[PDB]
Amino acid sequence: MQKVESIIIGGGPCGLSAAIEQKRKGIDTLIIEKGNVVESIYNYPTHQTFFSSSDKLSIGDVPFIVEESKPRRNQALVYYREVVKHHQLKVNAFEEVLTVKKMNNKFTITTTKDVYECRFLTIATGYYGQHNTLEVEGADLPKVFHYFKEAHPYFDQDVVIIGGKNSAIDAALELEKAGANVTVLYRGGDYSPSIKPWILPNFTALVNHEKIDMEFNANVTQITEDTVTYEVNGESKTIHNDYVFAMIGYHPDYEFLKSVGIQINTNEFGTAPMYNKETYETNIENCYIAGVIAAGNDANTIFIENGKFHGGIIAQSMLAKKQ
Amino acid sequence: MQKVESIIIGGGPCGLSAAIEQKRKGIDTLIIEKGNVVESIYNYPTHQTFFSSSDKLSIGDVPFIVEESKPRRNQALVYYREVVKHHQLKVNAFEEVLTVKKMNNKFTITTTKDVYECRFLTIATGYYGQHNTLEVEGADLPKVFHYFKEAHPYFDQDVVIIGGKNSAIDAALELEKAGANVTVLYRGGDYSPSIKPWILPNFTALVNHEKIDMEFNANVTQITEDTVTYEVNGESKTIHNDYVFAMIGYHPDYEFLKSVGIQINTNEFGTAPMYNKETYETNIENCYIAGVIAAGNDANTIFIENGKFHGGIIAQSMLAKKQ
Amino acid sequence: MQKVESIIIGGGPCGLSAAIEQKRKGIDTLIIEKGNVVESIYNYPTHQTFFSSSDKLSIGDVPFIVEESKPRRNQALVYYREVVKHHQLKVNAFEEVLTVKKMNNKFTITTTKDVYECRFLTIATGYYGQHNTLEVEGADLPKVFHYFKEAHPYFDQDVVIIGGKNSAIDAALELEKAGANVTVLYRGGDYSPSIKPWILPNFTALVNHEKIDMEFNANVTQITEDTVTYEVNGESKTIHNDYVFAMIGYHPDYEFLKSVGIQINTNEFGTAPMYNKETYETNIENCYIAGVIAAGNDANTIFIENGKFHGGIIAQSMLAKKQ
Amino acid sequence: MQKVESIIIGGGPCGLSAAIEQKRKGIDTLIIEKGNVVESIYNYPTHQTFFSSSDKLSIGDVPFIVEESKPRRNQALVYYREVVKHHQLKVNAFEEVLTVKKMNNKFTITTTKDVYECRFLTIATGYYGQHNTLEVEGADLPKVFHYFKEAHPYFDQDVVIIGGKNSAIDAALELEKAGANVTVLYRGGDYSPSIKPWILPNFTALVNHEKIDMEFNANVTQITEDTVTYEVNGESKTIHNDYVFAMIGYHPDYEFLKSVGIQINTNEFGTAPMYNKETYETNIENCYIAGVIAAGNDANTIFIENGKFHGGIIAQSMLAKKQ
Ligand SMILES: Cc1cc2nc3c(=O)[nH]c(=O)nc-3n(C[C@H](O)[C@H](O)[C@H](O)COP(=O)(O)OP(=O)(O)OC[C@H]3O[C@@H](n4cnc5c(N)ncnc54)[C@H](O)[C@@H]3O)c2cc1C
Ligand SMILES: Cc1cc2nc3c(=O)[nH]c(=O)nc-3n(C[C@H](O)[C@H](O)[C@H](O)COP(=O)(O)OP(=O)(O)OC[C@H]3O[C@@H](n4cnc5c(N)ncnc54)[C@H](O)[C@@H]3O)c2cc1C
Ligand SMILES: Cc1cc2nc3c(=O)[nH]c(=O)nc-3n(C[C@H](O)[C@H](O)[C@H](O)COP(=O)(O)OP(=O)(O)OC[C@H]3O[C@@H](n4cnc5c(N)ncnc54)[C@H](O)[C@@H]3O)c2cc1C
Ligand SMILES: Cc1cc2nc3c(=O)[nH]c(=O)nc-3n(C[C@H](O)[C@H](O)[C@H](O)COP(=O)(O)OP(=O)(O)OC[C@H]3O[C@@H](n4cnc5c(N)ncnc54)[C@H](O)[C@@H]3O)c2cc1C
Ligand SMILES: NC(=O)c1ccc[n+]([C@@H]2O[C@H](COP(=O)([O-])OP(=O)(O)OC[C@H]3O[C@@H](n4cnc5c(N)ncnc54)[C@H](OP(=O)(O)O)[C@@H]3O)[C@@H](O)[C@H]2O)c1
Ligand SMILES: NC(=O)c1ccc[n+]([C@@H]2O[C@H](COP(=O)([O-])OP(=O)(O)OC[C@H]3O[C@@H](n4cnc5c(N)ncnc54)[C@H](OP(=O)(O)O)[C@@H]3O)[C@@H](O)[C@H]2O)c1
Repeated sequence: MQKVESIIIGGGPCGLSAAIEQKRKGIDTLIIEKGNVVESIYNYPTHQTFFSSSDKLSIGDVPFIVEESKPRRNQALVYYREVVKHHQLKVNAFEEVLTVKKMNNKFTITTTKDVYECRFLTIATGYYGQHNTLEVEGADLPKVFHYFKEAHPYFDQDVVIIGGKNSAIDAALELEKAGANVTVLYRGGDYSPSIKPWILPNFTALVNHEKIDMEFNANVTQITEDTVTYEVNGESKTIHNDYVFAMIGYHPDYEFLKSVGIQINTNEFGTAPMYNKETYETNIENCYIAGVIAAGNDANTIFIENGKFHGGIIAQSMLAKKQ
Repeated sequence: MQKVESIIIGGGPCGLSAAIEQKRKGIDTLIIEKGNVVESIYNYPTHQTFFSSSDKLSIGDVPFIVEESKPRRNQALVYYREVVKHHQLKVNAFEEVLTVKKMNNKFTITTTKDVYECRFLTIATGYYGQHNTLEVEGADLPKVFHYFKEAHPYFDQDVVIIGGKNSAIDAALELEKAGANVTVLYRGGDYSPSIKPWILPNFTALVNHEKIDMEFNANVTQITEDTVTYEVNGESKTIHNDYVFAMIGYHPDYEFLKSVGIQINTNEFGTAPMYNKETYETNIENCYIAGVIAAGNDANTIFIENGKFHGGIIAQSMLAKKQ
Repeated sequence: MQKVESIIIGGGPCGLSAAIEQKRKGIDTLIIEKGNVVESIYNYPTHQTFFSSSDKLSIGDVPFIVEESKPRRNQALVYYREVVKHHQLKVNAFEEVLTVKKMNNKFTITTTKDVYECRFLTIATGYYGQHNTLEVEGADLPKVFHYFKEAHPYFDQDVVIIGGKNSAIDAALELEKAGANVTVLYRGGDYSPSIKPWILPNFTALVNHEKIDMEFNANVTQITEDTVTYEVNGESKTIHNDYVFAMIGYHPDYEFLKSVGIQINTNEFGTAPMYNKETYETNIENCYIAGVIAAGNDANTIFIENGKFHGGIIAQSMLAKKQ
Repeated sequence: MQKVESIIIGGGPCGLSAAIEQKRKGIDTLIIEKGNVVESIYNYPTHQTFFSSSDKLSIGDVPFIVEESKPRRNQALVYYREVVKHHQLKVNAFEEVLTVKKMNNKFTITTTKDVYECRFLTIATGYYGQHNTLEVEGADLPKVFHYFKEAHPYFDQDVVIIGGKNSAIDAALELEKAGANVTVLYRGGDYSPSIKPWILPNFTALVNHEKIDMEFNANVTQITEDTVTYEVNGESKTIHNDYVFAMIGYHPDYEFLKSVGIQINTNEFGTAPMYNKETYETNIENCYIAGVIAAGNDANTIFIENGKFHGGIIAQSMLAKKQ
């Protein structure tokens, strides 16, 4: 098979950051990535603009420099590739990790392509592969999406967005610009505080001009092939509808985490894996986590700017157990 | 059922132009589009730049104005949508025509959503949905694509491009920029003349700096999941290969075209459908074609710049038959 | 000399707008523009982003279409030229009007290039060309600018911005992004309400992170070659300083407006010329005004969006007067 | 009155490269830049696109990374500012060096702000600040420019471009897209080979579609207030003309080079300073040159790509001379 000192699952920004810092401390690493590096950013909507300036998205002392104040999706793609190039990272792409088992102070990794054995393990699988379940009648119709890519094809289509965070407001602005008839249905009373303060004004101006319908305290009750039905303050309303974007968030793959022996916890920030806040070691010895996997659900506690510092934390602890 | 004077199958640029021009002659028309309007352009590679200046893509008295010299893919999308808004065109999107039958002096159109009855029929389906077949061992593996979209995921992958015209050279530049190891295998003796003269220098410079492998007189003989084997002057070579981009062109849906009763016609121009060069009417009375479909095989006869003129021709002939 | 029915001083969007609508009524016009068309937009800062969507900046039967939400400076430049091209407008560029006198029912216009005589006259000279006078010691130093263009050359220079409106806040973000040490000195107590609600948060963040110095209740008292001295509620502070941006607003050339015989007003809200409100005719018979020059009495501002509608009103009144 | 070990005159890319390389070897450096860093690039036409990929513009191990194939002008500005920050280079901006004289183990440098005294001097003044003399009647009219910035204000004006290299060809394209009536007058027989091969096809298409006038073997004889008169193989022609773009090249400031005591000496290829090819030291001990100024006699061209390597070679010779 293959024997590597350390393996990292996930080549997102926090996984990449983990490999660099371990390499800086002389630990030979291998990143195993289900897609290619930073698939998450690759799957952003085409025109997405980050909300961090780009120095705050940079990892391992390769500067992320762009003329705009905030960088776009494709600039991050070009940046993180250069990071891999510059740090000479060993990346196994298009190889999904399917099973991890610990065996006599060693890990046994089974992927869709090979079998590996390693001493240190780092799970940076993030949360984007598992979208929250909608739970209304019709939530499985193919007209329902949990991801937004481009708005052009929904030109002159009656579209509904369920949810109220940055994904919801981003998609509605883009869909309105492309000629969809957009209805946002949000179950809260007022705009979520996590919508970034320099975006909400562009969205709110359009709802005031009767160009987008914004409904608060709205819960969707039924989705058919050509209608959506929602209730507001008890009152049920039914509107014609061609497509539904369920922008209701994501969550980590807990099945995968449990099957390696990692515990769920429920504490200050919700259901999170068990880990040593000071070193990021989990209950399974020599198994670390990095990235938004450490936060759990609340997609506003850990992003790239804080998550990229895990790797350095992991490196100190991994180097320490080298007596 | 549904009764319309005129139906146009295809909401690409040529379909749209045909609708405008018929409407200008007092003909009530309906576009039935399997996707949404200008799906073709919607399915271009993401960062694609047109080779036409943008005055030459403009249709139906809506000026296409951009600050760049040649427009990018997303600008055309914004533009063609506005064309539909301005000209109040009826487009039934996400509705594939499945069957056309002639009965008395009326056509009966069966789609995935309804049945229509019309006097005049205009097939503007273009050729991008039907790719030329590779015809080598391994062409059905999932590592073989006939459409290029974005290059990032092929970062650090060993990629082979089959073909020689603008699709191959566009995709090679984009894949090289994204850090792939690109090998172009072209069955010709020299660069195809139809590659645009302001792109080619960017390709050859990278070729001359040994950044892309370019092979002439090369025919691919086998594709396995991790190799490609091709012949050059009889000599066989086998190189490791992760993905294959078969940029060998596209062709009209001749099955659908025959199933309505239209004759295929062996010309010394490239075997195309039967049509009156002066009116674009087929062998079936009141059934016209417009767009690149009238070119047949070669794709250097009809593009948007001239193909957008069929509409004006067809409208005259339909008006001659009156109503 | 030269004899034209109607003359328009000013080829900004509102001057151009007046010409199109008068021409639509079969009235011959000539635009005399001190620069070339839309010089004002041309003298915007290089990277300036309009605050309107681009349909609200469109004039005269030419759609303003862009893929972004709000268009950039050069997109409007490209656009307003096509408006002139499409409407075949006579424009005499690089010709400043210096002198207007009434004799009979006829005007005699004296420019730096010719002498003109016309029946209808429209003064659409806007306000961007005459900056408010600073009125501090040192305001004549060459280090004092009343216009912002690009920020690069102020890299690692100590810069002061006088003012607190959109010009001041835009210029500060640009200068900070380019590495200047920026101090904004504003004579008010809080952020001006006219700062766009989607821009302010980016500025506010930089102030809170000590990347820009923001001083309220700040009045500048002296500018020397290498210091700036200001008072904050009376206490004097003096800082090292390399350049000064007095973004303290603009005003129409009222000198020119009186020198033809038009009364100003100065009343409560502001200070504007006399005009009929229903025709936009001034106290001088057959003398109209258009554009932001008409702002001042009314408790509203005039941007391109509402100001461009003057032209239509003007055309009717000129159409009533026949001739 | 101020004392530094080494001084570099010129803060363009090759000067900056010199400072980094000297700093890597422990030499105290100071850049004196008449403008701010990379003023030459700052004075490019607003929309200039480099012809180098951006890897080749990188200096001192700060990677220049951009999503597009060739970088634009403002990206080069953003990058070179980040190099100065990243290495912490001392740059005294807006301080023109007027005089250098040799005295003892020291140079005495006179600028418009101070006097310096140093051991090592590196003159990296480039050529973009000194335009070749036009030397025809009218070359001093204000309608004659030796620098191109933006094309919009020349909308619908009669423009003449003198020259035949990329500056002329770039300017013609930018001036044609903005609606000028462009006549390029070149004293040569055919297109200059130095025009980049992916740009020439865009100009040629415009010449062939009679939208730009291109005249070969044309020499300009007179510039009047509103005409230009040129001879083509002796035949005289006179055309109406509003502005003149003398894109006839540039040259290093050779007086300044002589006034320090460095010998210039012309050949084939041109005139260059006298210097050792292995150390880049001039005839004056401890006075080096860097950048395109070293071009002239070598029959080789010096761009940012090759010119940026002087600094390292110069650092060796300076370090060899020890302390
Ligand atoms: C539209 C949008 C905009 C955003 N903007 C910002 C922003 O401006 N700033 C910011 O800080 N954050 C932003 N984020 C959040 C950002 O995406 C995350 O914070 C970041 O990706 C978390 O890092 P990670 O490496 O943990 O996640 P990921 O990038 O998701 O890393 C997980 C990676 O591991 C791979 N993987 C998963 N399971 C397996 C498996 N079993 N085997 C192998 N590989 C596997 C995945 O394919 C993926 O590439 C944004 C998110 C979205 C959706
Ligand atoms: C990468 C790339 C770059 C190009 N650049 C240029 C360029 O710069 N200039 C230029 O002139 N051309 C360019 N082209 C070619 C351009 O796409 C064609 O000229 C043009 O798209 C043909 O227009 P059309 O409407 O005739 O066919 P299409 O554009 O393909 O439109 C046909 C439409 O019919 C729909 N359809 C098909 N079958 C059915 C059915 N049964 N029922 C309903 N709808 C159906 C399809 O979904 C499609 O939307 C480019 C092509 C590619 C691939
Ligand atoms: C940085 C900035 C951003 C802005 N953004 C927006 C925005 O997003 N949306 C918006 O609606 N507005 C915006 N504005 C305001 C906009 O510039 C004005 O509303 C607009 O210019 C009004 O046009 P106008 O035709 O009245 O006059 P102007 O545009 O000022 O044009 C007057 C013209 O007449 C010429 N002229 C003046 N005097 C004479 C004379 N004596 N003889 C001959 N010619 C003369 C001038 O040179 C000029 O070309 C912005 C302004 C600035 C400074
Ligand atoms: C339109 C255009 C496009 C170009 N595109 C490219 C391209 O794609 N790739 C490429 O490699 N090159 C390109 N060039 C050329 C490129 O600008 C030069 O290679 C580059 O400027 C060389 O830099 P340098 O280090 O010699 O110093 P320069 O860039 O020439 O400048 C030296 C500096 O010295 C300063 N200085 C001058 N006199 C004094 C003084 N007395 N005291 C103090 N400071 C002084 C100047 O202000 C200037 O900042 C282009 C040039 C132009 C005009
Ligand atoms: N720089 C950065 O850190 C950065 C940048 C960009 C984006 N982001 C993150 O990306 C997020 C985008 O939103 P998201 O896609 O992740 O959504 P999310 O955070 O999961 O929340 C989606 C919204 O939908 C509602 N919702 C959830 N489940 C629902 C159900 N079953 N039925 C009906 N409504 C439901 C929620 O209401 P409640 O409000 O009641 O929970 C919530 O407001 C932002 O919120 C931000 O956290 C971060
Ligand atoms: N510049 C651009 O942005 C751009 C990009 C892509 C496409 N386009 C336009 O879009 C259209 C289609 O693009 P395209 O370039 O993919 O199609 P194409 O122009 O037909 O290109 C096909 C290429 O593959 C080779 N080939 C054809 N059939 C083959 C087979 N059966 N087996 C192996 N090799 C084969 C051809 O060789 P021969 O040369 O010997 O025929 C040719 O080089 C054209 O109008 C094109 O101009 C423009």
